[PDB]
Amino acid sequence: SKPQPIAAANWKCNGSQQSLSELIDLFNSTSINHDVQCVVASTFVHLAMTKERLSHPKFVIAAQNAIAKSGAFTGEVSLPILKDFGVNWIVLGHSERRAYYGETNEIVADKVAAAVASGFMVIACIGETLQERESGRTAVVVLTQIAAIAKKLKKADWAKVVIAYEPVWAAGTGKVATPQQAQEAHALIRSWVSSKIGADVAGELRILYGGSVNGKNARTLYQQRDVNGFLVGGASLKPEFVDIIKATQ
Amino acid sequence: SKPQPIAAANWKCNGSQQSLSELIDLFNSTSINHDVQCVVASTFVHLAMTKERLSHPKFVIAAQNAIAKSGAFTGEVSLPILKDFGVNWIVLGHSERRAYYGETNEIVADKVAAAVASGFMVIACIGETLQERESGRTAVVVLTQIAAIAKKLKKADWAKVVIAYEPVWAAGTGKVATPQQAQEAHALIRSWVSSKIGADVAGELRILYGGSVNGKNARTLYQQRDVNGFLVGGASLKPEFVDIIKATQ
Repeated sequence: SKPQPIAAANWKCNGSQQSLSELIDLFNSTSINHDVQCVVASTFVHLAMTKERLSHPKFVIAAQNAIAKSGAFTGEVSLPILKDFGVNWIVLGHSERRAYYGETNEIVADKVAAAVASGFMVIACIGETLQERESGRTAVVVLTQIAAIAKKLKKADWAKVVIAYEPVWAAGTGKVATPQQAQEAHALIRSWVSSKIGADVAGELRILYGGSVNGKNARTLYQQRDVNGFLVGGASLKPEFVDIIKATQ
Repeated sequence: SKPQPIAAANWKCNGSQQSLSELIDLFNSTSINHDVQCVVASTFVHLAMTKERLSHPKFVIAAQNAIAKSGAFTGEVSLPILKDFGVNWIVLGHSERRAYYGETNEIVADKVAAAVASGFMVIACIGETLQERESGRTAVVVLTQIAAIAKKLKKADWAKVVIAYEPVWAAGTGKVATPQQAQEAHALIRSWVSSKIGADVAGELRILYGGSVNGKNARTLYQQRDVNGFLVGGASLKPEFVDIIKATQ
């Protein structure tokens, strides 16, 4: 059987206290009858209200970024501060932070290693841009990204790691990933993990699809062998997210 | 007389729920007999707790950073999110963000302009490094930083602007800034604001000192004509911060 699935909401830099409370109320009233870990990654500001008001036992809260240590880093939030706040999940290496906020493969890898060392479950993001895919460089780009992460982990650390594959090449470019394309990318990742880390690790690793997913297409995506759930963007701010959760049966 | 002073606590990337709760209780218990605006700039994570627990009527709460607009910017917090969260003050362009997190003069200027346009009070940070000061380039660097900010503002906008001068050249470099050196920098800034914006704006602009401020040296720094308060770092995490507040007369 496939490993336990994950349905993660990446709210990105969005939400009002009122609009997000509506979503949390919906989640609290949702019947989830199978084993799936649901994750709500809100902005730092909204963690207080999500921690307080989420009552559904299958949900955990998550941060969308951090730096490794507390200190003289005005504007940033550290892993120790998040752990003290009760936050045990984190999304790291998102394509938007790789593109906009200076996160090289090695900076992402050090953040993931610090987060694992600090007791987080880590959703580590990798994926290639349209420039990189159109020039036939999916494999070099994606394997280089996960290899950089792997160099700062030991085998036992992968129990705390989740990989999200972002098809950045299909992000607002009008291009679209088929489920077969997503499976092929996930299969590439799992093959590397099996060979470099171990077949035992690869067998239980969650690889989440981080492309455009909605209530309509989620079930078809999840039926691919190497898809273990989702890191959802825009649909995670919509009632639609419930359908993405139930699609991981 | 000098304009209303500001005593701003930049907690930076620091704090536990317990440690900040105890610090807030001390601030709540503090009697402040003179007219001064106190500011607590916490991490994004701690804004809810600070909103709940900080009750001293001479204190307001500030963020330490933001981006201009909500949207697909994973890990970041936007001005509309902060305004929905009841946060109306913000520190922008801190030397640590100019150093580590890609904030050029122009990026700082655009963030300040968006914050003013969104109704924030803005503590906008400028200041030169050791290499810049020793190269004779204090004036060129600091006035170029504030010029980039100023070119996006109309005269009326300066009612919402506070300048913080950071002597980065004395921040863990083995150098110490004297009250006379602080005065010289503040006078330089005010003179430029007078010449380029207006004598009326310059007369009432708060220019805060953002170097090493503690309970000892605060009083001698505030005695200078053109020092209007402090953006306090390490000492703002300590009881010592109340003495810095009381040194603003």
